[PDB]
Amino acid sequence: MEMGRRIHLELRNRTPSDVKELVLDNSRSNEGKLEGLTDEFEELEFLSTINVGLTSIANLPKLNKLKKLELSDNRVSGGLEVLAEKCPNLTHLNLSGNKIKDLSTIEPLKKLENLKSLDLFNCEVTNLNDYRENVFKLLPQLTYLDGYDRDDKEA
Amino acid sequence: SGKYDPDLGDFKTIEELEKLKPGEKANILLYQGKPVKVVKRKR
Amino acid sequence: MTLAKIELLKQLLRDNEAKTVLKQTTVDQYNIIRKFNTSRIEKNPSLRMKWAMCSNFPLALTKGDMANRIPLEYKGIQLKTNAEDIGTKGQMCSIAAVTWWNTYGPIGDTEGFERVYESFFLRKMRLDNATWGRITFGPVERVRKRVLLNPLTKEMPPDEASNVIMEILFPKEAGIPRESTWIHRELIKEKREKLKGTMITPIVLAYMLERELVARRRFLPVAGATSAEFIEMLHCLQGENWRQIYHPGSRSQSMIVACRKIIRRSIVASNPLELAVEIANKTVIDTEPLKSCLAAIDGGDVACDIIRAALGLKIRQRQRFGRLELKRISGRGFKNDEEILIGNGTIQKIGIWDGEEEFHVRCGECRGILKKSKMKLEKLLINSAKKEDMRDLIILCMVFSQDTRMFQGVRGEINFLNRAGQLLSPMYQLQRYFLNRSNDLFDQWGYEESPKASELHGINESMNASDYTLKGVVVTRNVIDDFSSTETEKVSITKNLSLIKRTGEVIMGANDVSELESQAQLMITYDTPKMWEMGTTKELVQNTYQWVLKNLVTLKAQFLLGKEDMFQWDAFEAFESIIPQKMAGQYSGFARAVLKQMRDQEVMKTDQFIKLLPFCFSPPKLRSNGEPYQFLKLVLKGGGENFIEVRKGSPLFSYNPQTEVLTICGRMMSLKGKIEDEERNRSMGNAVLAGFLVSGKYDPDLGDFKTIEELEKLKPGEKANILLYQGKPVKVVKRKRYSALSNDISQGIKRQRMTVESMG
Amino acid sequence: ANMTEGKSKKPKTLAKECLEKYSTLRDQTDPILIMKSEKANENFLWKL
Repeated sequence: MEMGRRIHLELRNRTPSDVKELVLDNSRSNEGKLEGLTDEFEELEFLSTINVGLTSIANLPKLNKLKKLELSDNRVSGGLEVLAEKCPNLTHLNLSGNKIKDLSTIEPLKKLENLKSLDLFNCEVTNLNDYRENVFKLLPQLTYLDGYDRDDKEA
Repeated sequence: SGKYDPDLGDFKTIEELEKLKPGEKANILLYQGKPVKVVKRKR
Repeated sequence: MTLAKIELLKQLLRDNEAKTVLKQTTVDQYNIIRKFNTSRIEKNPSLRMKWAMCSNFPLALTKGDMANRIPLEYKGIQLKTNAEDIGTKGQMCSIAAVTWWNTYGPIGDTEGFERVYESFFLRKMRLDNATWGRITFGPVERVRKRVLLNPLTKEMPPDEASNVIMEILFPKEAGIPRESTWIHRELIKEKREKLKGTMITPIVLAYMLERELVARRRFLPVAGATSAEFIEMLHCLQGENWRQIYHPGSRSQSMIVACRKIIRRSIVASNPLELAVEIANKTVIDTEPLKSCLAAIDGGDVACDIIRAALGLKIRQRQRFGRLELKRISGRGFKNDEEILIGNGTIQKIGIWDGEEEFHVRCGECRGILKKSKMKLEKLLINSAKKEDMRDLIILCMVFSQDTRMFQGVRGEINFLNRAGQLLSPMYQLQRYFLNRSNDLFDQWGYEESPKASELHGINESMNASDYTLKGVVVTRNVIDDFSSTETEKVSITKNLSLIKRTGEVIMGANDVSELESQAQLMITYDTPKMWEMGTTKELVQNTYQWVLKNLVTLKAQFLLGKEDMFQWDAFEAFESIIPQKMAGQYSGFARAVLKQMRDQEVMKTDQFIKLLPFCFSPPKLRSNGEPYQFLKLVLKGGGENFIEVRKGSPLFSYNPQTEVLTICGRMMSLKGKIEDEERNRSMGNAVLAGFLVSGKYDPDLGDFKTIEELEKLKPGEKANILLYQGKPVKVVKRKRYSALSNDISQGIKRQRMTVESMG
Repeated sequence: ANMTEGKSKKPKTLAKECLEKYSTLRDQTDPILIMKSEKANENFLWKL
């Protein structure tokens, strides 16, 4: 199975601007990328990339309608500033299970202002003193986190 | 709004009360043996 | 070879004797024909083998092309000869060629041994990883017991074992699969897949499977554990004057609980037998009906024995009274009604046994011999096994003996019932009274001097090995071995579940079962609404989801039609009991709207369909305007963890599509995927020639016969010409459904009794 | 967690109530082994 097969199954061989969500899960990728998603995409709301072996974020269509994106179980470790230049309209961010070394990796999210929830589970950065407080004062725009900002609501 | 109804479930902690939504009914406990049933209000 | 087969057949028929015998003896009679061998068995195998090993070519090689791999003489050593043979019609050879083959020659495949000889390698694994301990040189007390020599993958009776073996490794000759392949479908498919890819002779595999399935049991002297794993090593573990510590490298409790629940459910109603058997054969334990572990173990709890009697199975004919297992030794007791005053002052009319009798008595780990006369216990010999078991044995034998002292020792009252609320006979009422208050007849029974002797030593009322024992009771420091001649004699079953001998005598009563509740260590999934309206909400949800899952094909087919008849199913009525009354209607309306949307504007999604279907049993209550209410969290009775998540999953229900698995009430089940493709993968076991019924005779209109692979090509409802068993041409029709004879019989009985009651 | 008024109760009753609240974990009978010690036996520990 490949990203192309998932794209064909979800789109069912139709125009790219017909679905506002994608499910790219359990898909092998060339050197850890997210190919199979052409830049021609114009409308997209939800994303899902799990067990894709994504190692970096360097290929992504420019978008202005996406609000949620899901990355998990990946060895990606690099600056995410490119998201601002690609789609500065993210509201739900999920990095659960990813591999991030230190706090500097999550710095480039400051320039994004629409993010309200960020998820980081069993991450090497999560095991630090005052990581919760340090992240909060580092990303003032954030309104939610792993789930315990002040209360518990569901996405 | 009512009285103890085991069917609705056990007593709800403040954590669930704070995250509740209007128009939903819950159960609380004043002290041992005097439970009560309450409902959230917009006002 | 088939041409060689036909040529050999023609040559054999050329003689008139072959023609007359072949055309005379039917296929069934073939067995007799085979047994007419010379039987000139060697008188002394040792001498024969010794002589043969010194002969030039004792080995009898089968004619073939293998010999060309090896010369008739290698390195100046004679190996094989080209002289003809009369005994086997092959060639002759010597162990020299065998050793050379072990040295050089063709190299075979090593895969087959990984799985084919699974039992042997499992034995080796259990030996290697075992942990040894100290050795206790002191004397060891051993009891003779009927033990299973070797562990079994799935114990089954010999006939079922043979049928399963044939269904596994003999795809042909599989006419009309019985009511045994569906029970063992998982074993069938597992062994079929494992043994595929081999080239060993089929008879070897058949014998190995027989060893792996058919049970082997024997009388052995054992002390301590008794599972087959320990019996394998009994030769090293045990010892007359030495013992070793050994730890080799469940369903029972669940079946006990299920049988007890079935007994309690059926007793309260009239005609308990039919209802009990319906529930028993409609029950399942995680992969199989209850006739997969009941038929495995020998005997068991009284409830299991009664259920087996209700079903078709063999039960040990020991007399169960409360917990006592009694085996008569001699004497005949005349059961005559008599009026006896009880110690409480009341007078009861009950049956008493005139005449002397003796019984081997067992209870848990306690064994003994009891000798009783009418209205009196005479003698009791026991071994020290356990305080609880010894007390139970003493009290139960006391009550059974109907000793006048036991009656005069009553002090309270006898008006008890069972969990079903029924008044029992005075004997069982007294049993319960004395067991509840053990220190009632013990105090006033009277004491007897200690058994002054080399080994015979007494026991006091407190069960401690203390002298000044009870009148009659004696504890011998020896081993009492009892319960011989387990004939499994013919036993009848009355409607009220109480068994009786070939004569009118009663062996097991409906009330022998003890009213003790436990927790099923496994998913006890039934198939009848009547049963599961007892337990907790979680059990109800699990059973409803299992009912939905089992008959997924029918529900999925009815979904396409789009009619409300699909939703008005009795299976969900019990579910209605665990949904809040004030809000169930809104759930039903919301789920109905969601499922209508699913049918209209999207495609199949099994997980959400299963999740949302059951809540629609109750009538809907739409919004004032008319639109359905919307929810995302269905609350259930008990609150807290008893709640369903509409979106992805919850504690009671969570389906993961990455691996396509289903977790219900903390139990993982494999939904390979969706689609009739996954339906057929579920049907990947079953049995060869299971989708075809028999109808008509040869009917040569179809010409020659067709294989199973070509049989599948025919569309449902066609007619095909096939061979059944060893020949027997017949005409078959491909089935359009899956059948269950037990369900049909149960429904017929239900209709019959409904008619009887309505006329009455 | 199991919210309580504040009364003192025997540890056995507290454990029983806590397992009742999380009934799913209590009724787990099929263990999905994830890691094993060099010498310890998983079956014995699970049965215990």
